Amino acid sequence: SHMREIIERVKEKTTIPVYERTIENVLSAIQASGDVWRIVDLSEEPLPLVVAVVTALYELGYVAFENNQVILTRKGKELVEKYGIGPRADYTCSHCQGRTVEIDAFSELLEQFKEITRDRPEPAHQFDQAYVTPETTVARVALMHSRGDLENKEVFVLGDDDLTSVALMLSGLPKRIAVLDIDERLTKFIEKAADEIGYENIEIFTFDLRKPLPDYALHKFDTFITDPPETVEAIRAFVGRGIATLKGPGCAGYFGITRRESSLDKWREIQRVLLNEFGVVITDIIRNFNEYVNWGYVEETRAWRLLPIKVKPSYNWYKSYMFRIQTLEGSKGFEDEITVGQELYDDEES
Amino acid sequence: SHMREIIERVKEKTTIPVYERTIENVLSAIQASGDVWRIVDLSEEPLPLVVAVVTALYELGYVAFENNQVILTRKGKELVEKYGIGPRADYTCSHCQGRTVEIDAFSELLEQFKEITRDRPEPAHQFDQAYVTPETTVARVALMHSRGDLENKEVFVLGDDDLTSVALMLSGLPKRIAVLDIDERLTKFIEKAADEIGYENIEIFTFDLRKPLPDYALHKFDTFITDPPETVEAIRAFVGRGIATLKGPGCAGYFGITRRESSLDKWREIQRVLLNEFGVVITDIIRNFNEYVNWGYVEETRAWRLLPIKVKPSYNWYKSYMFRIQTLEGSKGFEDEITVGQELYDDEES
Ligand SMILES: [Fe+3]
Repeated sequence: SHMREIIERVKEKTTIPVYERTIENVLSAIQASGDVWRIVDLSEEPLPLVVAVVTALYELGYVAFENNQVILTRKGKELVEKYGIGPRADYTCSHCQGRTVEIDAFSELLEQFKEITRDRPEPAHQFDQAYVTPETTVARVALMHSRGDLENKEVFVLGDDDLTSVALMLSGLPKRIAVLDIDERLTKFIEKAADEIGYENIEIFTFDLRKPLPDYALHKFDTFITDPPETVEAIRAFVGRGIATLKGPGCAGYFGITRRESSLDKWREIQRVLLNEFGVVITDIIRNFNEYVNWGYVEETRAWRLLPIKVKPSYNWYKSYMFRIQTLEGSKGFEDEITVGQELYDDEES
Repeated sequence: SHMREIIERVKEKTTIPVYERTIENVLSAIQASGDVWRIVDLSEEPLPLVVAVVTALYELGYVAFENNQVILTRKGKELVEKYGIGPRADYTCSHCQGRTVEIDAFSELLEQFKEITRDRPEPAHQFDQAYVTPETTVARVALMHSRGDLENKEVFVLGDDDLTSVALMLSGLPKRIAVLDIDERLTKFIEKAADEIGYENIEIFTFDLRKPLPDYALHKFDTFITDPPETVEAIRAFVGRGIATLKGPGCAGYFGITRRESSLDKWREIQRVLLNEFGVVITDIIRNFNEYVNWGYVEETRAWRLLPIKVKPSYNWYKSYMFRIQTLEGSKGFEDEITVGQELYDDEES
C-alpha cells in the first residue's frame, strides 16, 4: 500500500487536501521534467503542495535530486509503473499560447504598448506579484473586445500593475476607463502615458477599498477587470467590489485565478462564492491565459529554501487562468467593509 | 426610450429572460453578419431568443430582410449609433479554432479516425442531434490526455453519437472504455471498429439510465464524457450519473453546454447544480470547443419556419463549450431513479 503511505506522509507536511490524484499529477509532471518550476506548472498543484509531495517522495525513496534535476529513483520508476502513471503530455496551441484568441490584428497595439511601457515601474520582487507579459495584456484586450465588453463601454480596472489601462487607452475602444491603484508610481505612469497619447477619458481613483465604494464608483461601469490575491476572502473582496461597480445585469467581469496557489478545493469555494453569494455566471475559464513575467524572485519560497536544487526558473512558469463572469437578474457584489487587513492576502495554503 | 420598448416587445414573445445586453448582442451580431445562423453564432444568445429579438426589431422598424440577409434599416443604424453598439468582433485563434489545444501531434489518429468512420451511422436529422467534426473528436482526446485523464484510465462514454470511443480505441491510451448507448446501430458499429482494430478492452452497456446505476457501473471509472440534452433536469441526470460512475475524488468529467439552446440564466442554474448538488469543481469552460457537423437540418426551428429568410446554414454554426469538472472530497453524483419522462428533454427555452 505504497500510495496510502505517500498520502499520509504528505498530510504531515500541509493542511491543503491531498488525494491520490495529487501524487499522480506530481508524479506525471516529474516524468516530463526534472525542473521544479516546470513540475509545478505541469502538475497544476499548488506550489506548497508540490513541495510537500516532492519532499514526501524523497523521504520514502521514490525521488532523488541529481545534477540539479528532480528525478525518479529505481523505486520511483517501479511505483509509476505499478500505478500506470505516464509522463504529462501537453498540446497547448502554439499560436495563441492556449489563449483561444490570436492577436495578429492587434499587432500595432502590441508594439505601441511595448514602446510606451519602456520604463514602466519595475515589478515587486516576488514571483507572484509580477505583472503579465505584454502579449497577455493585448490578448486580454482581444478577448474582452470579442465578447463585446470594451467598445463604448465604461471600464473599471481594479489594481493595474499590468497596465491594462494603457493598453485600453491605445485601443481607443472604451468610452472611459477608471483605475484604482494606491501605488502612486503606477498611477503616475498611467497619467503620463495618457498625456503622451492625448487620452482624456481616463480617471484615477484612490479610495480605500476596505471602505464601502463611493457613489462615483457604485454601479457606474459596464466591465471590470482585476487580479485578486489568491485567497477566497480576497477574491470575495476584489471580485465582489468589482461586481458592485457594475450597472446591473448584462455586465462583465474578468479576473485571474491560479492553480499555483489555490487548490481545487479552494477553487470549489471560490466558485460557490461567485454562483451563490454573488449570483453571477461563469462564462469562460481558460487555462494559463495569463503569463506572468519571471525575474527569478523565488528565494523566499520553501521550494528554494529547503530543497537541494537551487536553480531559478528559466521561463515564465507562473500562470493563471482567465475567468469571465456576467451579471444576471438578482446578481450582487460585495459592498461591506473589508474588516481584515493584511490577513486578506494569505491563508492556510501559504 | 427606444431600448425599453424593444425589451417589452421581445418579452411578449418569449419566457426566456431578456436584458438590454440581449438586444445588444443581437444588434452587434447583425452589423457583423446578415446571415441568421451567424447572427445566432456571434450573439451567443439562444436560438429562440434571437428569433424573438429579430422579430421585435423588424416589427419596430429597425431591421429589414433584403437579399436574404438580416439588415439594419436607417432607423436601426440610428439605434446602434445612439446606443454605441458596434459590430461584433472576433479573434478566435486560427490554428486551434479556439480549442486551446493543437492536434498536429495527432495527425495519424485524425487520419485513422476519418478512414475508420467513412461508413459511420448517418446522423439524426436534427441540427442539435448532430455529431461533432473529426477534428473536434481528436481535439477532445488531446485535451483529455493533456489533463492526465486518459492514459491507463478507465473511461466511461455516456452516449456516443460522436464515436469518441473509436478515437479513444485508436489512441491506445485508456486501460478500458465502456460505452452506454441503446442505439444499436452505434454500438454495433463500435464493435465492428474494435474488432477491426483488435481492441479488446471495450465494453457496451445498455442498462436503463433512469434506473439506478448497476453495481458494474457505480464508482468504477476514472473519467467520463457525455453530451447531455440541454435542460437543467437532463444535465442533472446525465452529468450526475456520470459523476456517480467515478471512483471518488480526483476523477474527471467532460461534457458540452451550448449558448445556442441555453440562456446564461440557465447556465447559472446549471453551474449551481454542479457546485452545490454535486460538489464538483469546474476546471475549464472553453467556448465553442465542440463544432457540430451541419447538414442544413434546421427546418423545424422557428428561425426557419417563421422568418422570411429561408437559407440553410453554409457552415458549422452549431457549437458548444467544453466543460471539464473534477471530483473532490464530499463530491457526489445523481444516483436516484429518474421518474420524470421525455419531459426531461424539453424546457420553456424551446
Ligand atoms: Fe490557438
